[PDB]
Amino acid sequence: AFELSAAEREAIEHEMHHYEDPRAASIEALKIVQKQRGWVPDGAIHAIADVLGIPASDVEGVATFYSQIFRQPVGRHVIRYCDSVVCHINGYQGIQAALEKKLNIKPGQTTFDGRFTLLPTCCLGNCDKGPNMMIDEDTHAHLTPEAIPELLERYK
Amino acid sequence: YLPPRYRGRIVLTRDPDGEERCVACNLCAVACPVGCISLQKAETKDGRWYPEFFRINFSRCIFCGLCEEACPTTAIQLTPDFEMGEYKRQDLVYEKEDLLISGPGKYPEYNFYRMAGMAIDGKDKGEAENEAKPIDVKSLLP
Amino acid sequence: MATIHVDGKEYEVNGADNLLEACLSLGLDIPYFCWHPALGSVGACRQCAVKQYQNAEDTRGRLVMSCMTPASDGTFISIDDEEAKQFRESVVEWLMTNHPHDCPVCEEGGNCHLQDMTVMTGHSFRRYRFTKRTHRNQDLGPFISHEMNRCIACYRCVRYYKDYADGTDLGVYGAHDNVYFGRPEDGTLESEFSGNLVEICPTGVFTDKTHSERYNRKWDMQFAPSICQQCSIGCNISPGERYGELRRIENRYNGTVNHYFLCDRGRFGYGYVNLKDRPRQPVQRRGDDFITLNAEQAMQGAADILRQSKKVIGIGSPRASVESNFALRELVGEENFYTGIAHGEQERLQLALKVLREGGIYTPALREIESYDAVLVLGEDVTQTGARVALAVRQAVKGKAREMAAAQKVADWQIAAILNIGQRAKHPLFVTNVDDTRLDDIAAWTYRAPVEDQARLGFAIAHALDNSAPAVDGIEPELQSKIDVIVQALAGAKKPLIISGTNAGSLEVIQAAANVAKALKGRGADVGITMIARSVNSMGLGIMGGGSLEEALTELETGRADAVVVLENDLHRHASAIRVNAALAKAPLVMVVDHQRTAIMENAHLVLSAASFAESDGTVINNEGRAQRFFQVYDPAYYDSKTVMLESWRWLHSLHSTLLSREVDWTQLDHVIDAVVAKIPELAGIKDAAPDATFRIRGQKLAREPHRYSGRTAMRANISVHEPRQPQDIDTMFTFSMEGNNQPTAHRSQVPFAWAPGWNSPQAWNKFQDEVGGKLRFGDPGVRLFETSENGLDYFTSVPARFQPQDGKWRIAPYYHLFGSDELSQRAPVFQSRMPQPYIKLNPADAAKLGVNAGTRVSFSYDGNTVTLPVEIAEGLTAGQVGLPMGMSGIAPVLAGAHLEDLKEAQ
Amino acid sequence: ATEAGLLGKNIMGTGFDFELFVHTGAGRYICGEETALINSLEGRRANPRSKPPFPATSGAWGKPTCVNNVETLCNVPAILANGVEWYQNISKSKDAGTKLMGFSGRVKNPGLWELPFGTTAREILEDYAGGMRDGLKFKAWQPGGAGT
Ligand SMILES: Cc1cc2nc3c(=O)[nH]c(=O)nc-3n(C[C@H](O)[C@H](O)[C@H](O)COP(=O)(O)O)c2cc1C
Ligand code: SF4
Ligand code: SF4
Ligand code: SF4
Ligand code: SF4
Ligand code: SF4
Ligand code: FES
Ligand code: FES
Ligand SMILES: [Ca+2]
Repeated sequence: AFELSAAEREAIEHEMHHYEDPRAASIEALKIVQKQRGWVPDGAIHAIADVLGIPASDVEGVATFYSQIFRQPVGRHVIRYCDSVVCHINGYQGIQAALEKKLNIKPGQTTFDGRFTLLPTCCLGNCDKGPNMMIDEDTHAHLTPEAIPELLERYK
Repeated sequence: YLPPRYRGRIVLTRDPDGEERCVACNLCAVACPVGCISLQKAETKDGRWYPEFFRINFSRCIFCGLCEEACPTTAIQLTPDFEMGEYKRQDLVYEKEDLLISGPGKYPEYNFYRMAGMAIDGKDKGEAENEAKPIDVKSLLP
Repeated sequence: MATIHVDGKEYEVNGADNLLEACLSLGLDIPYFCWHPALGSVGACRQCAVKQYQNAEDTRGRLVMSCMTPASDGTFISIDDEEAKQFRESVVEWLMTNHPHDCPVCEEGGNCHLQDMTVMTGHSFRRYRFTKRTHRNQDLGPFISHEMNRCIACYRCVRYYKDYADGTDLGVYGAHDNVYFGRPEDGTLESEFSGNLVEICPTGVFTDKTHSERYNRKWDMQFAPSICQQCSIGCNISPGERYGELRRIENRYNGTVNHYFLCDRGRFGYGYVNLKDRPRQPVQRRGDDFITLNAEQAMQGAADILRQSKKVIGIGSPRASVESNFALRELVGEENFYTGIAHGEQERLQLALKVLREGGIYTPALREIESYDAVLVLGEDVTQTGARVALAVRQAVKGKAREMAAAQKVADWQIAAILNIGQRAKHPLFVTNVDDTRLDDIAAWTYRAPVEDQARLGFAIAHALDNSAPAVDGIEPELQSKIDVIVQALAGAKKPLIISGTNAGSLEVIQAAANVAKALKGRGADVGITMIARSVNSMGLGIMGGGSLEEALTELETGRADAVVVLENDLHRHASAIRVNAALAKAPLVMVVDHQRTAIMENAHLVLSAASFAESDGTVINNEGRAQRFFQVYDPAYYDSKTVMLESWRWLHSLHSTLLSREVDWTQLDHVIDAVVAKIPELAGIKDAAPDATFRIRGQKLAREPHRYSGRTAMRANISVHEPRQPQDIDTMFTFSMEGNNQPTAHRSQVPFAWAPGWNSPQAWNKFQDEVGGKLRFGDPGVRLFETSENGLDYFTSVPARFQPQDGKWRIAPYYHLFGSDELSQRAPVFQSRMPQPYIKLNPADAAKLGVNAGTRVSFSYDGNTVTLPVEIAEGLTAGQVGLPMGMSGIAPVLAGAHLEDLKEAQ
Repeated sequence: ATEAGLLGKNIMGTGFDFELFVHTGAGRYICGEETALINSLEGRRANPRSKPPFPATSGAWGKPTCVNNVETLCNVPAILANGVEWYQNISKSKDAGTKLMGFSGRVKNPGLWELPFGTTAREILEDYAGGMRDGLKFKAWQPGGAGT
């Protein structure tokens, strides 16, 4: 039973002013809805489409293409660990193994209570500063397996 | 005494699970030089292609075996049995109930649907040979 | 224009073309997937790779894509270069890694472009040992099945559906090797042109669901060149038959009319041929008992009673051929021949004919529509009636982006560059209807109004274009502002198109459209006009003429007509059912010659088993005025020996000879056409539409069956093991066999099906064209009956008064549906679910005055009858009007423009 | 900068009116490709475009467009403020100006240092990055990221 809220709708129409076409606001509109609800539900695809004046198959095409826009329910805190080449040399596999022991899940899966979802991600742009991970909008560098339980405790 | 490769009576065989092996692909009918095979495709509610009718005119048949080698399911095979004879030429026309035997014949183990991507009962998507599980476009993993 | 060097040889090609369409026109086989002649080049599949050198002395060059490379003067390319051949084989190898082992149970098998290109590259050995990716499927409705595992990601489906056809509910999802083509969720594909996806997709992802019920391979099909019978556009089709039943409908390329695309009503509305209720033998009534007669008995029996009658009248049909109506006209005489359509429908059709023949404005062909710069659509809901014109109008609206790109020196085939330059800029399109149309997404302005108000806007545009045109007093300033917008776009256009039609049910709308075209013709514009008619041979029956059906019913109930020969007509659509059933009961002898089972054959005294278009030959005249020949697909007597299905012209000619001299005459088709030409000068062009039955390709007859047709000694072996003789065709140049000619370079215009060595798919049509995407090599079939007149007409001064609602009386606003409004195709079982529920559409203010809402069953009265329908709510419908679905079971199309005296809630 | 008059309309009294925007991405590497950046900016799936035409003529919304890296744009104030002659004579090499060069991996001092062109890789590895960590030998190096 999806409805666009009156503040999400005003935020989408705020960014339609900054482009020639309202089609250009589609990425930000998906991120606006996901920021409020954790993920983009199925009824939000038709909701965003009718506001922007583009077909729903165009909105769904964009949302499935982009990795960060989520079309499946996630946890309260998303853990995104780097698995690219410089983090592979600095020991990401030990970080991945420590994350799979504290959480008792596999990447792509959420925890049973729904607190955390574990996802691999590309290079975060922090390659010189060691193995890297992100929890929500927070970047943690110089990762060690011993640091994994204390770091996770902050996010409840 | 007949060798195993003897080209006598034409039968249709069955799967080791017990279903008819013919998927009504019509390759045997077109590869026959004499034009002695007629068949029509039917489809179950499960989605399995099977022949609605299968008709071989044995008066015209020359027992060349081009139908057997055309078949991509091993359903149609030529058996060592030459014992045929009739008073009427109309009784040389064999229907599917005169051709479908109880087992797999010369090739005991081959099942075509295990290879095929198409989904029928007992084999959903990703349950075929050398086939991975379907990944949805909405999946969180990149 | 340009000269290129290919593999050492030298050729002359068009410079504007790219290298793939240049080399395919010369007969050089290059494999390809993502390119289409209609859709343009995008460069995705990388299959069309050739090696390009800088000059004649450069020995080591580079691999380019021939669909993306211009054929400039001085080009040096090598198709057969070893590095190019290895790469082209690798592209097929990469596509074969994830392809399922599905060819025996794939409906595309034997007609698969991927199968042809795999063999053509010469890749036959698998090296890949890993797992294959799989996809789940969607439900896409009753017409198209979905199997995403077979997809090769060529992007042809989305480029056709969104870019070309302007559909909104198909897209591409995902990324990398997990790309998914389909809908966002399951459900019916909403586009009226969805069914072209089965030809457009080079694999078996999108396949015909109506053909997969009774599937057969392409080599087992019997094909004939035929014409679509579902509306007046005249799309060329190639129907295929196996075991005495029509199996699928294929597009038959015609570079003048339809080219690569059909509509969904044409493609999927063929199921009425395959009904078990059709009459197969002549049937004569004896009180309550029914007697079955053979052809000789039926003719002698009918002409005994017809000799004793004092006056015989004949009722023709718009869905009957020109040879069938003329034979009926020859049997009763031209003074006793009636057209079978109502007087008001007759009046709109002859006025539509008058402006085409005498207006002095050229009427464009269906592909010529795509070159026009402005389109005004007056009254014709063209997507629901004449659907291929709406597809052609969408391409005309995209001409603005092609003009901008040409100024920036972007090539015509580089479609993604042209679309990027465009950015929603459109040629102006102005449509008028009673409600919203499916052209509203691309229309510059939509005008929802009653039909007199649509005509009054049409006369005011003509008066604002020319001072001599009559004026419309009483126009408000709000409408006056919009009229100036339309007039500045029309007068500023270099090539405007005016579209109207008879389906609006108003004489004044057709009169308003001729005034706009006349006012633009006086300004110096190269103006075209298009009128859409109702049925396949509406224009042909109008050229022949005759009295209206209402006059015929008068001659029955006033005693003067002793007998009536109804030809392929269900009279309920054209006139009141109670009047028809009463007037056919007073007649001593009623004879019906129809291929379909109709309600008026219950009390009929003699029924003749007429043939449908699949089992008949004849000429139909489309909305443009082009006479086109359709050929018989199959002999229905071959499988069932009791079947006495003859052509309508063959039944009526034989009856006339038995009436004169007591001897039956089963005539030939060319003798009937010759008889038409002598008596009717206006139908003289039909002789040249197709050659006669003595036409040969070096002594060979044109083949109906592919050369690898199977089962000759087993098809009929369950009835008799003795093979029967092959059916002999004396009417046409075609043979009911595979022993004939279907060469791509044969000097002919009528091509039954396309097949070439190494090209088993619909891509084999490239071998039959002069240039790919052009015309057929020796000319497209069909001839225009009339040329543009030297002088035009006068201005029509019959301006209607403004529409006013009345208390009690409700005007009936016509609503048309592609899957319900046509007589034959609504009897197809696959159309029963695609058609909507019967409804009644009301303005919100009028439903508030009536006290009803959406879903309430409401009762009304037409002609003393009572029909109850559930209410639907229409905001764009103006008050005083009532929306009805035309041409359904119960709602005749004669009801358009009628009045409903009483309307109240059902109890 | 919008309240000091360095952005918006009538910047520094001249007729020039420029309005700057920041729009964050949704996470695909192909969005860094310049024609696919234009499609991502337009709100489409980030496919690249075929060249020709170039974005200088037909770019974002079919308008003339220029796409430049962040570090390319940051060199431009140095050139205009100091002069064309200063920038040419920074290094005596065929590549002009300074570059952000660095070493990452299991090295003693991973980091980033602004250096002119023509600096050798060994100088970056052994003087700036401090060489390999103790107990590690040098096997191979990629000069410019993952695509090299
Ligand atoms: C796959 C791919 C990814 C790219 N990613 C980036 C990128 O992240 N940042 C960037 O500045 N250029 C990237 N580029 C290069 C751009 O396409 C383009 O050449 C560059 O932005 C031009 O700007 P410049 O002249 O300042 O270097 C990428 C190119 C490719 C082919
Ligand atoms: S017998 Fe074999 S070749 Fe013939 S239709 Fe059946 S599966 Fe196809
Ligand atoms: S053995 Fe030869 S002739 Fe007999 S059915 Fe098979 S292919 Fe036809
Ligand atoms: S799409 Fe073509 S290649 Fe693929 S299974 Fe069907 S027939 Fe075979
Ligand atoms: S569904 Fe068919 S047309 Fe569309 S991309 Fe896949 S293979 Fe091409
Ligand atoms: S537009 Fe008319 S003639 Fe053409 S395919 Fe559709 S119904 Fe048939
Ligand atoms: S490779 Fe890990 S952040 Fe760059
Ligand atoms: S056909 Fe040319 S790249 Fe696809
Ligand atoms: Ca005939």
